[PDB]
Amino acid sequence: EAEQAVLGAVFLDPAALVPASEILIPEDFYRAAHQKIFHAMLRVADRGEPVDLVTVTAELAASEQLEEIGGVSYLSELADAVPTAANVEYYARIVEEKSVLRRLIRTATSIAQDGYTREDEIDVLLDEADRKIMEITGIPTGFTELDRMTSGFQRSDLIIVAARPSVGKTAFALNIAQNVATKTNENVAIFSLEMSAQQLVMRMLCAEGNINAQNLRTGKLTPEDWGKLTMAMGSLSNAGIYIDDTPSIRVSDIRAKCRRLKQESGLGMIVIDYLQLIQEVSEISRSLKALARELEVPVIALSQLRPMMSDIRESGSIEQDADIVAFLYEIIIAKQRNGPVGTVQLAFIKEYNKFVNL
Amino acid sequence: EAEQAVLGAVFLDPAALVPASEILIPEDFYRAAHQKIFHAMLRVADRGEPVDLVTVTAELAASEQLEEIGGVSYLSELADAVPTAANVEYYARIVEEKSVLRRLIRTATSIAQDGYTREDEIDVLLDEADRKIMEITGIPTGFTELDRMTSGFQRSDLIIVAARPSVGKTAFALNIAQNVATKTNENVAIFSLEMSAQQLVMRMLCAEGNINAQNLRTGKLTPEDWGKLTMAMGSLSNAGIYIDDTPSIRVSDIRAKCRRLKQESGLGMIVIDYLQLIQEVSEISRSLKALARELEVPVIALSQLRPMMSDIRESGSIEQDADIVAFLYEIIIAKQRNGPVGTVQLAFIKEYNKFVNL
Amino acid sequence: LLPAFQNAERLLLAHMMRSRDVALVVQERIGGRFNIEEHRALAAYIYAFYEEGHEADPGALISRIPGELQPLASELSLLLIADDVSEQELEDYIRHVLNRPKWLMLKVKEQEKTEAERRKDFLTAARIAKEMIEMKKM
Repeated sequence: EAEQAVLGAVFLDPAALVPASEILIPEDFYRAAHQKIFHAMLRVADRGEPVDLVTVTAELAASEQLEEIGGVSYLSELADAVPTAANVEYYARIVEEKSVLRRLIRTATSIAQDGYTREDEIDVLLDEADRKIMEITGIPTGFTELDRMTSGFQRSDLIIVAARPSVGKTAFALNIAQNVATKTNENVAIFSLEMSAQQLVMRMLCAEGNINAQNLRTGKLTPEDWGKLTMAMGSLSNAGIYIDDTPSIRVSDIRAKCRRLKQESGLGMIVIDYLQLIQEVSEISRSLKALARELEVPVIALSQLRPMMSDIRESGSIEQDADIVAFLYEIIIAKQRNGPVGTVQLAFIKEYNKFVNL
Repeated sequence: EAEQAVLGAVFLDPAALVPASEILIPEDFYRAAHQKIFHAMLRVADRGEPVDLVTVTAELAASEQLEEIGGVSYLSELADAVPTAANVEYYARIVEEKSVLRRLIRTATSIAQDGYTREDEIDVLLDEADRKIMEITGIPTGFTELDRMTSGFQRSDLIIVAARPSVGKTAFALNIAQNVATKTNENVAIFSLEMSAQQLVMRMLCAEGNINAQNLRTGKLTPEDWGKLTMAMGSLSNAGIYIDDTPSIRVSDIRAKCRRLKQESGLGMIVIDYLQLIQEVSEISRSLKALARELEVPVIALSQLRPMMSDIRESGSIEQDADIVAFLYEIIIAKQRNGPVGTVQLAFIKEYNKFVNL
Repeated sequence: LLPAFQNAERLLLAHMMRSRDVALVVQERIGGRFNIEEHRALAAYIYAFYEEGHEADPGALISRIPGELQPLASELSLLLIADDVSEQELEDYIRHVLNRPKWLMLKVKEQEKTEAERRKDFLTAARIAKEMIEMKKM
């Protein structure tokens, strides 16, 4: 029906092979003919040339799939079948489902008749579904001369601050999401993947209570450094944060997680790990643009590749996706339509891990 | 049995013998009709004389195949059985392939039995049984003189103007065309295919206001060039310039965004950039031949491999999917079927990005 | 085994069973003028509903219209389309129906044309081809 009145336009045009192999290919045809009709429909106009019934009757009669398909007894029945060759679309966006009926039926009738296997190796049948069933304006940016520059964070943006090794990327997180939770009720969350989230809790408490030189990373202090404790956790608990170190993740987590963490938290920013671990690196950034557009809050995912936009490239994709790429040598925010883009580095103390603007 | 379809079109034209009598002969016809038909179909050209079934109804009734063809029924029922008139060549080829069959039978069958006959001669039998087989119109450019010595840019064209990695094909589309959309009203649907549009909007504005060479990527601009940027800012975003940058796909990104806008903006050009990493080539190159057929307007398609036809003749259809194939070495010509063979020169700078006139 | 045009005539008895301001222009276009022997009276029962003003739907109309015209108009509602209709699908069925008659104009006169075949006439009987081949070129 949705097929029993299709091929006419390819004679009436007849060069209507472009909206066919448009959203489709030669396989979306169960009926033993239409498939190798369309395969005989491609390589013919793959010259060439363009198209006409006869040129179709050629390679079918050649592959003698006119002894194997039937004959001309359909040509007149399909030349005379379409009562208007403007459906077309259509009909390739309504006959999709007709063969899309079984995209996840092949990949499901499998596992069902394949309980009769993993028993054995059990667990593993998770990742076959993952790859066969599956497929201040503003809530503040970072610095005040960086919140009179670009302006944000605003409604829906994929961000990547491609952070250097050797120099640092530790205190940048201790100065993009350290005070934004502890002032207004657009709360946050912290993704610290490869390391346990708890080693990262010697970084911002030792940078909010200014206590990291006696020292706060190894036991009993001398009867002194129990001084400026009243500023570390004394603001970082009256906000709302979920720090993280859950397995070598894909990205459909923060899709099912962020369908019940937009409804679990308060949300102002969503601080995800650097863009060079999550997997196989380029795919992650592409589906990180939409993430700022779901929970209705801009989402962050840094990087560990000069530093310019062609080093996150020697390990990724990014450009067509992320449309504001800041950096760390110098926050080379050299991307947007809003207006402001500049050359700015900041001073450092490293006895407290402190950033400085002027 | 293409013959049936091969003989009944010299009526529709009717001079559908202009290529048909510039191709084969009457022998290819097995049945004593079609031969002596085409044999007496080849006596017209002596003047001559010209083309009519009646000039053959006084020709196959004169040399009596009147009682030796298929009778009157079979004569007109040729005008009544061939539709697609633009073939002919073609078409008549499959018969020569049915005759390629004939090119082998009464050659091999001779020899196969020659072990019971020329027994005898053999060296004679050899070298013989082997030597048998030895056979303005004219959509704009900005520098008006460039829709002339070629003549557009017109409806249904795969205007390819290619070059090596980042030489001409990179920004050539940001030059000629920004005088068809910004200057005259024949709008576009663009695709950035060497970068995202964030970098393909940062390459064309360089031409206007003598800007981007100090530069903008690192810093900003000097006092008088802001009062020259404000004289270059409003001919892109404001303008009917609507690029698309979507990552690794086949071709569907065009048509998924270039069908709804057929009725809205107007569609005066469709834009295409680089080729060799959008995931062979002709199933992506013919996806633009029957597109300018359906949407109906001039189109630009910048491919990659000198560029001569020969070096892009193996990495793309190009010679066939496009008669027109200009180059970027100067805009080197190769094959034009629209205007006179006048060659041109405009000098290129390589910094501010401008092909300034002679 | 339904041919090409039979459905383009149906590109009306379903586009006006569900939208009647997509049926007023048919009065202007296909009077008609209709093709099939029972498909004229169907139109004659369509436009006459536009005057009284009641609840117009796919199946409320097809009962006016007593018997036979229901295992026919109901089977004209066991269809697979929608109500998103073009300007060049409205300029398409303009030829379709009213001109299928002109496909006929190469049949009843062929009976005459082919009867000039039986008398061995090919002098003048080989001319009606132009009043056929180059008659379909409009």
